[PDB]
Amino acid sequence: NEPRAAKARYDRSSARVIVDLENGCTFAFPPRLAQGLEGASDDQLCAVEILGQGYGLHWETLDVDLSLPGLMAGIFGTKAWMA
Amino acid sequence: EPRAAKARYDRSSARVIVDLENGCTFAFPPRLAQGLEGASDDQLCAVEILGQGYGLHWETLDVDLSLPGLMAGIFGTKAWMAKRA
Repeated sequence: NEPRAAKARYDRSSARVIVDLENGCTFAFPPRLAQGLEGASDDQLCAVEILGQGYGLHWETLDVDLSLPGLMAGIFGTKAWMA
Repeated sequence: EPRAAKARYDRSSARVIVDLENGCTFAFPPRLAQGLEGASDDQLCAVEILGQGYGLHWETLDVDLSLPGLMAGIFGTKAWMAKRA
């Protein structure tokens, strides 16, 4: 019953992480709104992978894991962080 | 919460692109939504934002969709989804 990431990439042109959902929808976010991705280089941002069934966005080397539902709910970090 | 700042139909990709007020972007193919299955490109362009900004509205067609619902993967009433055998 949930949207699930089929593909994920970092678009350098638009400076966005574009997630293609499995139901035909798309979600994009500027990575420097997300806790963990601050000061990540373009090269580092490209490493994005899909994990969970398809509910998590993962960066192995950076050791960052973002909740796709959280991101789409508007949650990009901890209360403390979102300030 | 996320809220629609701008909404438009992109004929090229046949999607409704929604610019969220928090900086993100959500795109959904509107013909998968209840009440828009048969609308024309022309008709789809009439999209408007209503509610503080949680609803997409089409005046003439008299269709109202929920942004959070659409982002949750909900495109219509369960009764409607079921009427697709």
